[PDB]
Amino acid sequence: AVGIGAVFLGFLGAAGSTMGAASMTLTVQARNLLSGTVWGIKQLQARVLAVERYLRDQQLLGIWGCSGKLICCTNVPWNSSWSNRNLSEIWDNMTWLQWDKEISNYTQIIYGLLEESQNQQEKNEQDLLALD
Amino acid sequence: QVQLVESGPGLVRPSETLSLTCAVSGASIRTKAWWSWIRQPPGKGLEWIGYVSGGWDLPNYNPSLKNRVIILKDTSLNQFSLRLTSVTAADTALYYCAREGPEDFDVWGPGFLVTVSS
Amino acid sequence: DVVMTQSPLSLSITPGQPASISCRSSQSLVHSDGKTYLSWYQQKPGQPPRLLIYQVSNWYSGVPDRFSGSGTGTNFTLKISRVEAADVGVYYCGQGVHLPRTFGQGTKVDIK
Amino acid sequence: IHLENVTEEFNMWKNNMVEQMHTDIISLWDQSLKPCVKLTPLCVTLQCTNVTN
Amino acid sequence: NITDDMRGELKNCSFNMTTELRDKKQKVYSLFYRLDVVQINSN
Ligand SMILES: *[C@@H]1O[C@H](CO)[C@@H](O[C@@H]2O[C@H](CO)[C@@H](O[C@@H]3O[C@H](CO)[C@@H](O)[C@H](O)[C@@H]3O)[C@H](O)[C@H]2NC(C)=O)[C@H](O)[C@H]1NC(C)=O
Ligand SMILES: *[C@@H]1O[C@H](CO)[C@@H](O)[C@H](O)[C@H]1NC(C)=O
Ligand SMILES: *[C@@H]1O[C@H](CO)[C@@H](O)[C@H](O)[C@H]1NC(C)=O
Repeated sequence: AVGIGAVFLGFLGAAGSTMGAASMTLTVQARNLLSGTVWGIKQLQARVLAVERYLRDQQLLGIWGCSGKLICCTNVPWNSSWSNRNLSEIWDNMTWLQWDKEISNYTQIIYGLLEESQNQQEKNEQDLLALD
Repeated sequence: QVQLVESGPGLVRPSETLSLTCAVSGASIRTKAWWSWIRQPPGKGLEWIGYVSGGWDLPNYNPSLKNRVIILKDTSLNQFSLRLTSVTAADTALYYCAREGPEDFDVWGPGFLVTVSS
Repeated sequence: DVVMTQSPLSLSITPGQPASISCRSSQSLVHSDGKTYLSWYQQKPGQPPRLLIYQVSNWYSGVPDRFSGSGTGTNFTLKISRVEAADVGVYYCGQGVHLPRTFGQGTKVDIK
Repeated sequence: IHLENVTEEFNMWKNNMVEQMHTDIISLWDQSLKPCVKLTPLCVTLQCTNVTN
Repeated sequence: NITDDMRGELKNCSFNMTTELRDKKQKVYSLFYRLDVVQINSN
């Protein structure tokens, strides 16, 4: 549309496009997650719930391979039973909503695999810096 | 005082996805424990299928089960479920949910005969 | 994996007389702390088994002291110094120190 | 900011935030009365007649 | 039917009480225990 050619606009703007197009615009959805006599309690619990959710996400990233790299290749493989689709098709064919509907079952095992991979990389790096 | 009770089929066709679910009362799931599945073919010895943990251990199975077993815990319902994809009629066995603790498998389930038949 | 063997495979008990099962594991079950993760079970038909002795010197809650257990290396020993009619079933020797968990074959025990 | 090629299911009847609007307006209506004067001494025997008409 | 030795644990008490209307008061009675009333100071 207006943002054709130079593919960007405001946050949640890429939510309709395919995930390959939406992957180039991730900094703003990361950005619009933190900043934004009894009603002060409501304002305060909203603000601390926002920073608690953001800190939980940053801690979930920080125990994995990437602290703030925002795109992280890692060392765990991919079971093809989970996706069971053509690989380059999903980046030109699927929205992130539809993809999250697809792998709703296949969740929370990936995160433990990531933690095992990161702890294995840490003990391997400890051994490597130990014998040197 | 822990009580484990299995639930699910006992008669399924081969080459299908088998799934049981054991309910747990008398204690909590997220304990120093491995909520485990152990089977026994009829007239034969036991066969340990695998476990899951109430902490954050990754579940570790018997490699003879050919990576078709996914035990999934349900802490919001105090349960933990066996899975077995692509079953055969030779997989007919009594199934048991149990709890490894500081002692070895104190409270079992009653154990139900899953007779895989076509 | 760990291989378990019980000897004898069948022993019809004489009431008033002891009985024994020698367990043989394939590998050393003594963990580096100093303990031994070995357990004994007793098959009842269509039932969860009855549990006699875990961690050989230790005792289950719910087990009378008319049993006994010892052992060296991989040769462990369950003994019943006074058998009863309540000792029906087919026993088990099962390790717990190595993944994967394994169990045994068992000793057949009936009335003589 | 507009969104394109996006289909969401709306439901105004099981919707939230109308309950929160009702609760907020009720609590605000209560919170704008606690400064004001209670009319406890006005409950009294009234000698009433018709208006001069 | 109280004996003179064992005193009545429950005392009946009648009193004035304001109604909802400020002009009108009512006479009303109730029961209370010995451990809640004292004798302010025939009648
Ligand atoms: C409830 O309220 C009424 C209304 O005021 C009270 O009654 C009044 O009590 C006073 C105090 O005893 C009475 O004054 C005395 O009356 C006696 C007997 O008539 C008289 O000999 C004395 O010289 C003195 O005037 C007053 O008459 C009485 N009025 C009525 C209409 O009974 C009452 O005491 C309050 N309490 C209870 C429990 O009813
Ligand atoms: C996810 O699992 C449920 C069972 O809980 C199943 O019915 C559903 O088909 C699965 N999703 C997909 C996409 O297969
Ligand atoms: C228990 O703790 C004591 C003191 O820290 C130590 O000496 C002992 O070896 C420990 N035992 C085990 C089995 O970890």
